[PDB]
Amino acid sequence: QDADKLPHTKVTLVAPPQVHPHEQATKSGPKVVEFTMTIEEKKMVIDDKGTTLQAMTFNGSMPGPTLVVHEGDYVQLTLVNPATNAMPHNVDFHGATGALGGAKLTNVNPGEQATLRFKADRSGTFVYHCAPEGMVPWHVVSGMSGTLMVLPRDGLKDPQGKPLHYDRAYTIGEFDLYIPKGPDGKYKDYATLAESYGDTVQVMRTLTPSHIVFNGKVGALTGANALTAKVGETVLLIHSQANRDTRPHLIGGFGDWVWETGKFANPPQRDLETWFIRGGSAGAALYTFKQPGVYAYLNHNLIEAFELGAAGHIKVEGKWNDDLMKQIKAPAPIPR
Amino acid sequence: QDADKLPHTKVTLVAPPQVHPHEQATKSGPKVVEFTMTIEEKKMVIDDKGTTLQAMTFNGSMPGPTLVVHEGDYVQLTLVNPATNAMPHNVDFHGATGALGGAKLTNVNPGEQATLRFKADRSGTFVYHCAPEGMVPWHVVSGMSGTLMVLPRDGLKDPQGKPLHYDRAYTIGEFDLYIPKGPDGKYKDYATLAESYGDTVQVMRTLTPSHIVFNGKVGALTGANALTAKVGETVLLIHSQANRDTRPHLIGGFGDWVWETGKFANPPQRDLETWFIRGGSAGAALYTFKQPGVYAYLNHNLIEAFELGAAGHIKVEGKWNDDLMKQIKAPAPIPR
Amino acid sequence: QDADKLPHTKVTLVAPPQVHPHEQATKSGPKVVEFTMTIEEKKMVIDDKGTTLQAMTFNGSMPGPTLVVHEGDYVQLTLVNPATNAMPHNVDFHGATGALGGAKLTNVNPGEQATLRFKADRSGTFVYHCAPEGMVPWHVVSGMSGTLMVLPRDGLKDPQGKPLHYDRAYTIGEFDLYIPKGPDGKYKDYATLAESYGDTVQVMRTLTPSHIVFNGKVGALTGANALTAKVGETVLLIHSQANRDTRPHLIGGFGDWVWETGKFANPPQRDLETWFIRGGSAGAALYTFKQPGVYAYLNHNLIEAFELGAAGHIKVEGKWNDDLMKQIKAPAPIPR
Ligand SMILES: [Cu+2]
Ligand SMILES: [Cu+2]
Ligand SMILES: [Cu+2]
Ligand SMILES: [Zn+2]
Ligand SMILES: [Zn+2]
Ligand SMILES: [Zn+2]
Ligand SMILES: [Zn+2]
Ligand SMILES: [Zn+2]
Ligand SMILES: [Zn+2]
Repeated sequence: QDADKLPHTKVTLVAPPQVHPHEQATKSGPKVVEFTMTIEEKKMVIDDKGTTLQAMTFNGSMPGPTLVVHEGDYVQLTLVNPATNAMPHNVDFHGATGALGGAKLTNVNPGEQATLRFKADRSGTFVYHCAPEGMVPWHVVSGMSGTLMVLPRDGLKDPQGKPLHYDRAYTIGEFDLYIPKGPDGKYKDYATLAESYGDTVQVMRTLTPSHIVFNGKVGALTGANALTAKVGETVLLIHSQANRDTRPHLIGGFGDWVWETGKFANPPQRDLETWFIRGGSAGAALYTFKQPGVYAYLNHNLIEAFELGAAGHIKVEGKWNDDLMKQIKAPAPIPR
Repeated sequence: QDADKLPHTKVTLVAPPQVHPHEQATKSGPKVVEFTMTIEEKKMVIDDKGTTLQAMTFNGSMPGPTLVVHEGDYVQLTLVNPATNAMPHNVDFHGATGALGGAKLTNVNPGEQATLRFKADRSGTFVYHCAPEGMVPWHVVSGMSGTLMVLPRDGLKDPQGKPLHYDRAYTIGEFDLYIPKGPDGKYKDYATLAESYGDTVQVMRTLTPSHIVFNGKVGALTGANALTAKVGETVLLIHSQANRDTRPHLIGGFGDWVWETGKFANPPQRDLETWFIRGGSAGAALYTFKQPGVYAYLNHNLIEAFELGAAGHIKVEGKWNDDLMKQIKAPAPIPR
Repeated sequence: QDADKLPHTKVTLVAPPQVHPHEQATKSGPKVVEFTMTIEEKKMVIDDKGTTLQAMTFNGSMPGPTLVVHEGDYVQLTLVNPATNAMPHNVDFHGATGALGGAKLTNVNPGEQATLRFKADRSGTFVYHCAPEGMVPWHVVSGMSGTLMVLPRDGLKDPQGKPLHYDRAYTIGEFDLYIPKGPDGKYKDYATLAESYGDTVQVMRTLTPSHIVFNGKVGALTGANALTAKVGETVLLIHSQANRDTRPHLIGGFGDWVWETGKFANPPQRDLETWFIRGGSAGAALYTFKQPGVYAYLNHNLIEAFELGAAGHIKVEGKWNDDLMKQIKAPAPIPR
């Protein structure tokens, strides 16, 4: 059970909100699963008013890509920090044991890379995030976090041990953003990442985000970019929040089976209307669509969702079921 | 199991904090349970300093009345929006499947009504709330939410399946209010509901409520309006919070059995000191009183409870039990 | 099962973060366990910038000491309020039944003491806190809270009933502080406790702490005062938050078994990355160290931890395990 001698497999990561191809239940034995991520600092437009964020990302996206392995596997990540970045970075896996989650072994300055291996000995969805000494919160709130999903080798199970399956998985990273405003009441636009620092820490200390977004920007998961599913399909919704609590809800849907603390050896709860993702964690919910149409998937602090940005859509195809819901009488004049 | 052919029964709703008469375990088979609610926009005094809220309610109260059905029943609601209101409304049931919880099928302008039917296929306490396109949070924080309680046909059960009963049920809706202040530091008083809109959204975006109240106003559940019980009686406390998290606590009491996520097919937790209601959900706790006196039932963010309003009282009659608690020595001079 | 006739034992309390010596599983039958606490109002330096807090404490510390008993025992506390204090105090045990948790029977003015006895009939970690009529939140946020740990007579158990043991226990009280600032942007320093009142309530109503600290001050559990353990040792981390939610996380570690709502008759959850302590409660986590080094134990709202103070360290001795984590390649130039 010595990793140096086990089979190694390289996985190509995909951008959120998709999740790379993977097995749920597997007959494979433990492997060393190798991944690579390249840090990209970049200015991003995060709303439809032209507001920018001096952002920091793993692999160019918020959140970074989800890495999927099985319980008993070893994660082996090569973390690259190009010379075109200005700051030092690292990675802290909440699914790993020791050395500040791997942060102490992955400190990389612009122009450097490092490779970390850790045993993924516990099943569940876990946050990973950057955590450079002296500026931990700034790197995390600027976009550096994603999820490691460690599946049970047997796939997911209900409280009685019955198999649970998903047909499609989506990953939603929710980001509380702290964009500074100048004395004119407009959001500041910085020329460099380092310029935004001091102002940003002052907004952070208020504990009041200027924006709260799914996947890098207001409305990121809407329009052409809406999530999709079909009636009859079971979706796994992974939701990570590395800094602040959130409370996911599917409008017109449910959390059929939910691991809100995100740890698959614990029995899931069923029939949830709204679940809770503790800041610093990732959780997962399964839902099997039974009705077609456009659903909203959102943080059910409704101010945070509708005013600040924490809401996406899921467009679902299929047949309407009047036994589950029916309009008996459409809107019409009150009988007088 | 076609609702069109099932027996229909009409239920008369009662104002919070009571809950309409209903059975727990029932021998009845599935029914279509019909309810009616009329929306009332009205200015309300919400504190004892004369502060007003341009409020929006279902049936004239905050929260709206609790509707009680059994798992497998169909809820059939007629939603009326009189011409004396100024805004359009709808209803989103978190206990319903599809069409944005029914909101898409219940859009009613002043002078209109509509009737929605949905299968209540999951047990638990669920929030219902208004959700008109473009102004979802304003309608919810202005007072439009209540609970749908779907009881298991067999009544409530503990983790081992033993029957649990309540003698009386109370419904507590907790509302985070965002009342604007003018430049003189006083809460603004508006002539119309529409006048309060813009100022209200600015306060909402700060995420800091001006007041947090149970059942429409500071001290609503105190004095003549305190909840009541007797030693030996088991109470079911339903607590809904449609927009913001809260953490209920009974001072001098416990959550004997609690479903904090509010979904009765999951095993309850026992002996809770304080439980947690996620914004966008309703939860339920059972407690059997063992001591008489005046208890406080509150949000245990104590600033939110004592400074902002989120606290009520329960006056309990009966005999004091010195085996559970006794004053050994009353306050007296320190022995010198 | 009449307490007046049972054996009485006096326990000497110890300062946080230690916990007085006690048994886990015990063959003892029910006892009356007697404790004494003396209230101390005192000005404390709470950060490294010279900021002071007009603090209020049980036994001179924040949090007050943890009291440990077994399920079925009676807690008998003598609460002393010296004449050198300026305010009246009391104590509300969340582990007690009736009389506002004992607050109604322990109102003591400066120069008085009182003795309360209550049956500790439920297992779990429970908050105790001061709660004087009319100024409940001020006394709690100024430092008056600690934990009562009621262990099952059989010791802690996992979800299947297997015994769980800890080798060492630590108690962490997390305090959201509301220090006023004057017009010059500097934290105010008061000559007396009563002087700080009005300004403090205004900061409290904003719901934004100026500081959030573990055990009375930024960095209290760091340096010479860091918690300690060894590889192979199982630690019990008790975390109390009497006013505000928090989300504990061990960097590079886990919550192997966690009772986040803190009530030991409920099955714990395993493998948690981050858990949640509801304001007004205490929870407990067990972790068996598997790697040596310096860990951080923190509130995983990272702004609250790193900017506001809610973070401590645990220094762990022992052997590094390259099978759990290994640096495959140290930071070095990117291959060109
Ligand atoms: Cu970074
Ligand atoms: Cu409305
Ligand atoms: Cu006090
Ligand atoms: Zn399927
Ligand atoms: Zn972390
Ligand atoms: Zn009864
Ligand atoms: Zn909703
Ligand atoms: Zn041990
Ligand atoms: Zn309390």
